[PDB]
Amino acid sequence: RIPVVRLKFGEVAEATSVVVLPVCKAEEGEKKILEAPMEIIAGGDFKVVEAEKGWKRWVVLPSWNPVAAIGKGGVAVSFRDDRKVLPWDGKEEPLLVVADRVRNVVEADDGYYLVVAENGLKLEKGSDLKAREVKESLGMVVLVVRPPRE
Amino acid sequence: IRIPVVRLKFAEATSVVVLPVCKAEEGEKKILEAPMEIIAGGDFKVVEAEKGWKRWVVLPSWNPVAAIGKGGVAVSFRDDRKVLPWDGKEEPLLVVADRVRNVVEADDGYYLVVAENGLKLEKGSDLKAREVKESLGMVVLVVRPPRE
Repeated sequence: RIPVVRLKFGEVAEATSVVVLPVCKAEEGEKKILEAPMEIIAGGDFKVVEAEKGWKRWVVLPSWNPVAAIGKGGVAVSFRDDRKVLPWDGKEEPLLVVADRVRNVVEADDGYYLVVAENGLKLEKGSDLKAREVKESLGMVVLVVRPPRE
Repeated sequence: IRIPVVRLKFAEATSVVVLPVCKAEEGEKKILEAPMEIIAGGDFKVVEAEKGWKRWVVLPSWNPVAAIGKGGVAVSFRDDRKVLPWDGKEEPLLVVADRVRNVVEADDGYYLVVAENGLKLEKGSDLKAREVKESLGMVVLVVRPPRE
């Protein structure tokens, strides 16, 4: 299905290179997802990150292959629980979903997309969305991030 | 005569510190409006601020950087001559300031101060002689760029 990575306890501190992404909560809905800064350019000798819009919450992640590949339009969405979100098995834990809202249009049959559910926010397979005559989503899920544990 | 100066590289301690950023040329106006309560929480070290902010930097958890907590801010400089009281090397700088410790009280410490034209770092004792009671914040650490 989709690539999923568990962040190691203290992996961010030991990393050589890092990406920074705006954060959204599950409860706060679709509105804050769209309002989040789209153009996140990092430059200079200090790798200073400047966004177009002001933002409140942020996440620091190591430069994973598919994550750094996004550039413009990257975002991370928080979840309290992994059950009502993941299509397959969960483990009853908080979750971060990295999305590329630049390619929000459904085209990949095997890829997964962030969509507004009749209740909150869920993850859908492209083929299932195509069945419902749904073309535009909130963005394609690039990576699912799982928390450090013992 | 010298404040803690560190060259940036990518381990130092155990974690990481995120600081809101101000460009020096963009003025003191931005430095003061920058968010004060920059708290990282949850399983993922997700940073949440009081005010929304456009510029941010990631630094390793250096001893004097991690000690700040609230009021921490990083200040960009294109050059180091106009700012440092002693020797420069003609290069950009990040000046990490503790805006909580803004009151001039340490004689040997350096404080971030408004000049007529730009920003300066001034020695506490020199400020005290001028009867300058407040500054923009105490200079905690100076970050230099990575050496190629």
